[PDB]
Amino acid sequence: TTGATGTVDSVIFTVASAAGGEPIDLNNDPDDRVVVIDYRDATQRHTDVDWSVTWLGKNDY
Amino acid sequence: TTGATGTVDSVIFTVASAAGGEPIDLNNDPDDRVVVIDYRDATQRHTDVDWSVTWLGKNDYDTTGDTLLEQGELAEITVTLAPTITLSTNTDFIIEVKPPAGAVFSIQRTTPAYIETVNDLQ
Amino acid sequence: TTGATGTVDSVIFTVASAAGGEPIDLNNDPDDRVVVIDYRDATQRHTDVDWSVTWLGKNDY
Amino acid sequence: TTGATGTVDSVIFTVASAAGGEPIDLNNDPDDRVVVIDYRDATQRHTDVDWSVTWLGKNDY
Amino acid sequence: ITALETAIILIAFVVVASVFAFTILSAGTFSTERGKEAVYAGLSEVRSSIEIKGSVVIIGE
Repeated sequence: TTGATGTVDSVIFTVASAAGGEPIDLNNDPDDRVVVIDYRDATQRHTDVDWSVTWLGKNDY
Repeated sequence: TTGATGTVDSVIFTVASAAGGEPIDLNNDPDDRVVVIDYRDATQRHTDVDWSVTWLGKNDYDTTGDTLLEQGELAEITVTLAPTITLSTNTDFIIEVKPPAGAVFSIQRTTPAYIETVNDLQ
Repeated sequence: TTGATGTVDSVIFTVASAAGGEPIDLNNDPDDRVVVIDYRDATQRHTDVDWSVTWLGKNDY
Repeated sequence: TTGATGTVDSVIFTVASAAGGEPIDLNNDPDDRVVVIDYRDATQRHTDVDWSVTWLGKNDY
Repeated sequence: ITALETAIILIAFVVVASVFAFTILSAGTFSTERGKEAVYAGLSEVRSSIEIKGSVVIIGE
């Protein structure tokens, strides 16, 4: 929703492996997650929210 | 309670296993716990306070009964301080955790000058 | 008695069994003790002072 | 005195704790001080001179 | 018979190594925490500056 009283729908960002390369698992199934994402604020707090993954460029997925 | 004369309700933090993992029991029953948690500041001292645990991500607790902490699991711990222990702004406190085996660690922080509903202690 | 001229009242510490796991006795009755505790600083010395035990967590006491 | 004359050797300066934050004592008792202040000059030298402290703002003192 | 003698000696070295290892683990955890505090503390005051806006005004009774 747009305007001075708008509302946020989603937050998007990208990730990549670091220098000392070592694979990490990005499975997003709610029962096989090993990466946990939390949300915080000055009023609320929610843990283990749900998220999606899209692969860009070269991949083996 | 919020304001310049606020009052802390609970303290939350998460734990996980270390390198060369070996399971640790996280049962929180008052008669079978093997992990003891203490509270201290410059005015009072309480031992063996009560806590609850919540499992996040991949766990085997929800399926059968498991309470061991092993690879890939992540646990959240909540210590309640609401009615009995009084804590307010501008104070230093210590939470001490004593596992049955391994390392004993502490948590020293400082309550901010104005308490809100959710506060962060970087 | 708090202050710059204070006075200590008690000393507290916790113990636990080490590797090997052979049990030891922690009775504190003044006539059945097998654990003895002493105090010395630089001007006095007292032997076999009195102490009390409190059990934390799982126990059979 | 003014003009070309003496100085009340009353240099004032203020101090505060650093980033680490661990405190240190500041009692100016001549028999109990642990902070030592020296005066030096091209002509004379005086050591362990005495001083006084005044607390400002919010203090536990 | 060196056989059953050696068992008693061997246990002694193991347990003393165990208690030493326990102390190192606990000691290392404390030091890491303190180093963490210093960095977070340091970033704080560097950011905390303020400044003046506008001209200064005096009022005469």
